[PDB]
Amino acid sequence: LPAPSVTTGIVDADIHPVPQDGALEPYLDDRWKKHIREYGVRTTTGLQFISEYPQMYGGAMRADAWPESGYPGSDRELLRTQLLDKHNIQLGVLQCLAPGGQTLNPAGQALNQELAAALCRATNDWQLEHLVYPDPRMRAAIPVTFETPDYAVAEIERVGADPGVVAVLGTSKTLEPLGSRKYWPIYEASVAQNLPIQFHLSQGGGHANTGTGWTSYHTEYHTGHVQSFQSQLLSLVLSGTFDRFPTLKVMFVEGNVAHFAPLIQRMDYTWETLRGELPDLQRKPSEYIRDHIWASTQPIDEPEKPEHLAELLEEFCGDNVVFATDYPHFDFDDPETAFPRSFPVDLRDKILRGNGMRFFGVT
Amino acid sequence: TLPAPSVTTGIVDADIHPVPQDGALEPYLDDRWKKHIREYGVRTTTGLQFISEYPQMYGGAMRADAWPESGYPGSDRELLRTQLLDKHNIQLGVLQCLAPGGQTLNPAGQALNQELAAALCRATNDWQLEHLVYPDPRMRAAIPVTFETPDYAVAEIERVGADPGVVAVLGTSKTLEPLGSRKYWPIYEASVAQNLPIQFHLSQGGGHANTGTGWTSYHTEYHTGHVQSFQSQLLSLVLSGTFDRFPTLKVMFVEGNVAHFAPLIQRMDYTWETLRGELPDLQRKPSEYIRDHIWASTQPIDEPEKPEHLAELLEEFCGDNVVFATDYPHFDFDDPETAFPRSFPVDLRDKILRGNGMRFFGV
Amino acid sequence: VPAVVDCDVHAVLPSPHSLIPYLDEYWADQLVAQLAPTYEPNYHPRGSAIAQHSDASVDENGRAATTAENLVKDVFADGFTDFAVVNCLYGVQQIHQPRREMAHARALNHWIANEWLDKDDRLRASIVVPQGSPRAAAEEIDFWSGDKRFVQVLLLGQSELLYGREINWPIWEAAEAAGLPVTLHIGGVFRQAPTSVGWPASHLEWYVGQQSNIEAQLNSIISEGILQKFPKTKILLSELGFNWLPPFMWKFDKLWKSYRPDIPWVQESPLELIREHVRVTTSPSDGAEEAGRLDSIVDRLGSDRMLVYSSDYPHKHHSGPRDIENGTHSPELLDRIYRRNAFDLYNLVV
Amino acid sequence: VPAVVDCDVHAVLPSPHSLIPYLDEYWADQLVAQLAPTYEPNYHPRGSAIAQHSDASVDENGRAATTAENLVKDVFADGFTDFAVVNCLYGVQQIHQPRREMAHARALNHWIANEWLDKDDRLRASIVVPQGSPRAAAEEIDFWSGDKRFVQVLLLGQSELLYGREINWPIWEAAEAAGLPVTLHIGGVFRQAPTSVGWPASHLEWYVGQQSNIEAQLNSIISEGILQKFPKTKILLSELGFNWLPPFMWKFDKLWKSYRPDIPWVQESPLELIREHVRVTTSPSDGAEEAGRLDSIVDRLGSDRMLVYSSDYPHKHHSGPRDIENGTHSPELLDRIYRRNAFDLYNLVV
Ligand SMILES: [Fe+3]
Ligand SMILES: [Fe+3]
Ligand SMILES: [Fe+3]
Ligand SMILES: [Fe+3]
Ligand SMILES: [Fe+3]
Ligand SMILES: [Fe+3]
Ligand SMILES: [Mg+2]
Repeated sequence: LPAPSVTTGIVDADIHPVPQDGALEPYLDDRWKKHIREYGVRTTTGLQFISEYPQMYGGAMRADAWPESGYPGSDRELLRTQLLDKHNIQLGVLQCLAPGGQTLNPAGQALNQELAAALCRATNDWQLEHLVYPDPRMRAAIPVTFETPDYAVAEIERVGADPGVVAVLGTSKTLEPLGSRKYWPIYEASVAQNLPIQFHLSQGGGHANTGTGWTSYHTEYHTGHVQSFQSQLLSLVLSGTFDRFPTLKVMFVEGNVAHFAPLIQRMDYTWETLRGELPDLQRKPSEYIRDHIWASTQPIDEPEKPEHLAELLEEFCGDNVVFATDYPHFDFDDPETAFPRSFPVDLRDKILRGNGMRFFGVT
Repeated sequence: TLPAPSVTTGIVDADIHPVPQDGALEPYLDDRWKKHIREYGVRTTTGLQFISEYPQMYGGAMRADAWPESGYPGSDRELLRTQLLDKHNIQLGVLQCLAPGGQTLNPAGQALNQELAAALCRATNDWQLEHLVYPDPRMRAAIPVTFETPDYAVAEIERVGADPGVVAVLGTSKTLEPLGSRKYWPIYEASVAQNLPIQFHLSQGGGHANTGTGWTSYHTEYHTGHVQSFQSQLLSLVLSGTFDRFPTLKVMFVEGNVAHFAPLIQRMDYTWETLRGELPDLQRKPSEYIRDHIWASTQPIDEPEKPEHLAELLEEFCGDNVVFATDYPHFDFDDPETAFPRSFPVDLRDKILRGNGMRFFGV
Repeated sequence: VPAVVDCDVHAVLPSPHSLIPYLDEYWADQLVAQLAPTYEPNYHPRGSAIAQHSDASVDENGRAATTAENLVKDVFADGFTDFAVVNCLYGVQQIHQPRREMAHARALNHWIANEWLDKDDRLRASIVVPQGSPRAAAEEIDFWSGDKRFVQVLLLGQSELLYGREINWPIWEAAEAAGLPVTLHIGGVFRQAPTSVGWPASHLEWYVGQQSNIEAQLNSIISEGILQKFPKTKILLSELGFNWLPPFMWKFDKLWKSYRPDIPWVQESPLELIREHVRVTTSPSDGAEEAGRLDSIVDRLGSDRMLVYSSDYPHKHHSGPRDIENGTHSPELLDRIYRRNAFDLYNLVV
Repeated sequence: VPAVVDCDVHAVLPSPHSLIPYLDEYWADQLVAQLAPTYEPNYHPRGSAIAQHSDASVDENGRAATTAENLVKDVFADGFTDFAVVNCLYGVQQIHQPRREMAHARALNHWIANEWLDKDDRLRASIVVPQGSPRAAAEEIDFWSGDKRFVQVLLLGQSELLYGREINWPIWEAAEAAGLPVTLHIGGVFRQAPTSVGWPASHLEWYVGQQSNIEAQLNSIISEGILQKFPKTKILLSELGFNWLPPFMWKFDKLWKSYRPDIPWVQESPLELIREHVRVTTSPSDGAEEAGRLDSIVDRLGSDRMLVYSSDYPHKHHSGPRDIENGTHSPELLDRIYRRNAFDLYNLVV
């Protein structure tokens, strides 16, 4: 399969396909089809079928993205006409959120981690055969079990060299922060395969959805997702993880962008006084951003003053900002309308093209 | 050179708590860690600089009679020789060092900085062999390792674990994931390679609340509640199939009481009869694992209202897998001369004092 | 004569739509536009062995206990039982949105009242409360306290904060003012890991190990002073086992003696307190159904007053609701478990 | 003329023995029999570079800010400051025993009253409250509402449950009743992981990351309707930065426009709500002291009313108390920061 190529089209780093009902079973051991029939997919909830914050309005989906049967993002043809053709996307990164039907929770977050790995492998054989290979404008970010690094490595070693795989997919929430040594075997296998890592928006993880209690209302819930990415950025950087894997690239998918810029700026300011606690950190904390930390744009930050968007993105790092549609979720972003009318064209072109090509290794 | 431990007339004591005198560890610590601890202390899962989340109540929960002229109880090697090792004819007293300083419960292995923690453990193991075991080989060490960083734990088992001064690996009752999780398997593996059983001692911390439904308020809650961690760990160690993977692994639950295990296992068996189909990889009935894999020390002895029930409940657990301990020098110290109820059968008391501990430590 | 009360049987919510006739239009509209996510708990996975015995009547989807006629058919078929205490475990307590939790618990109780209590006068029920908001919980118990068919307050075994926390005092106060025992039933709000050492990887492990949480709860309720501040409290432990109680009781008691000044208001031994205020249902029996074992565990509890009969209908457990008779040679004791211990709770006469 | 108020300085408790004059015979005796364990917290570890300035006045053990004498000499040495709001962070909130928590908090405020506020009328202070029990927390506010030398309520950045949950409304009610602002200060009760993704392994990573929790607390306070139930409420964010606010305001604002019918008591934008009700201390400035960047963050905030001056004595930050003047070219903005904005909170004059 040919290496991806981006010329006059664009990069979309966050697309959510769902398998049709029963679509993963060709790739499932009989033990796990049986387990799911009798047990479902237990996770860090007390709930049989839904996550602990179920989606508020119509499943958080675009009203116009529902195929003639099934869930949105479950129609292969609808995804190529309505998203890939419609916007000339020449690199679309699939981020399979769920096996669909039974559950929308991420496959890697099943409490049974052998089942988790089963579901991740099934998602990976599926998306590669059912979308990537029939339409290689699509490439897969492969979901793996970050909470069992053994199994994550096995799966990166199995698929990770595939030309239809562009990234490794974990979640924004985890049992321990992402710079912890627990996850280093995964970073090592990723690096070994020359694969960047994408962490997407998620519930679960094992701890509450904020560092100080579970949220009540939907604004708290949905705004609250940025907090997890703020904690993971600081962990990943301040752990020295990027001293250990100096070629590792990490992208934060759907955690917004602008908040990272005063996070980093607070990280450096504090570090100026307290760096002695961390005498082996080889660089100033913000010096890791350009080589290691990227962010998807959706949902676009909407400052009260439109000119603050460009400013804040530059303060994060203007090279490390990558367009994403989040097709087909409700707060979907369109490449023509997402950026404010005063937005510098040069920033905008490279958010659409050059920045994703770099992060994903397209040259 | 030390002779292999020998138990004849004397008795096994599975829980002795020495503490290093102030500065006793410094000839074994890098200066880096010496300076780190001077500034930051030994940071763990509290917002407290010096004390754990539940500081002990009356007299520091230490025996009012075991204090030396200056220093904390258990820091005077001569006092420990006369007051414990001589006074009760202990021929194998297993050291469980749970502090670097002059406190009751501040485990090195639970420092959030896991390089500091591995260093603190390495120092405790050099100290205790040098200062206690080799000068009086009636003591042998349970070596604290960092259970939450397997790589460092294994390296320490490899470094010092074959020393004849060492008879077990030392962990805590409280962990970030249940002890049957795959995270810990690399430690079980290196321990089986060093022919070492594992001891898990009562602890705070671990990363969750001290119950599975909220933090406790009063000391009756805190102290009785320690039992609940051990119940949760037994179930995980059994049902995960850890002992299917490690057929020769032996673990002892230290200071988590004994009786309560028996109805627990009775409940586990009863439930498994119905629900066993969720765990089809398990090779044995869950209660069958007890006899070969799960031991328990006795302090603080259970005290039923009708004292014939103790022996009844110890047998229902496993009469062969209960091991004596004093918990010198804590306040609820058990005197072997008085701990056992009057109707207690001598066969059971004597294998508790000798043969069961001898078989768990391979003496 | 005190009546044979099955102290724990289950009503299962068919789907969230069954709630619509009992919710305001704001919540009724809001439910349909969310596409009606179901808060069906995972405590008894609907496709697993424990969900229902093969003899239980089922519905069009193969589920048991979704209608009163199916439950009543099964529970009373043989004439042994006089009353049955119906607990609905639908996961309203896992609704994080506190107003929706109040509204959905309100609609659930209304549902029990109209589609169960009104349909067979042999049925009683627990009050489901929005335990994320303890003063809404207190108000909910008060609302239903006038309907005497509602005979206890339901709380889950695992709560957000321990039930003896002063934050939770309103619930114990409302239940007492209503003359209602409180039951803790297996289940949880899962707002932390369900054990002190993290998340159990299987349902089997979770279900076995919830007993550890009930020890936490009992020690909290008692130590915090619930039984002195609300001294008419009655605690029923529903479907949590019971063989674990004696060892816990002995350790709580010995440690009470150690820590007297810490809890000066607790002046009676926790053994006497637990024997007076705590009752336990017998399904599952967790092995006490075996020869001599019921006599044994009652000897270890030190009270014949604590166990109350239940079938846990429609759930499947290793031994049956009447198999407890194999573990005792004493008809007196069986008379206590079958009728007279539950009279302390509900005063139901046949 | 509104006074130059230093809105965040610290008194550091020498040991728990300093509370014995202010404890009842029961608690004093118990504290000594416990070998007086210290709840000195780890938010500013005593030997780390943030604890105190090299040239701070110190005591016989080399610790800064353990006597009003030492603190006064330093903070007021140069005549610039008119008043200093003292915050004692001694960790009574991490005392799990609820009645010891109440006793030691009240004792700490006595120590602040008798050994700080009585030694210099330029000192004001926050009320330390036992936030493990919001009713007893409410009552500690009430207990000090009559000493207007106490000018605000101290709450930790990380709590047990979010501050907008009904469980915590007694704290907000009692503060509005007292006319007292509520301040969140950096620190926590540590009854869960301090991030939604687990335990930060360094103090550095913990200190930086706690901004995220304030986002959570602000949304909780606003989403649950604290600002409509208690519409005189004023919140001070003490020592938590502020440069993070605008990106948070913008997303809260965006999503409120989507989710208003879920929280319909919120008819004003969270942008405007935050601008009017939330203030923030300037130490640390987290880089807004850099050229032009104070003008920038003010613009991003959409208000020059929010920032209030503090030195965070005796903590050493990367930039100093008045280096904030290098971030702006506006003497009028510096007038608001130095005196006028804090008049909103304390109404103190020269
Ligand atoms: Fe997305
Ligand atoms: Fe999305
Ligand atoms: Fe011990
Ligand atoms: Fe002990
Ligand atoms: Fe039940
Ligand atoms: Fe401060
Ligand atoms: Mg098998």
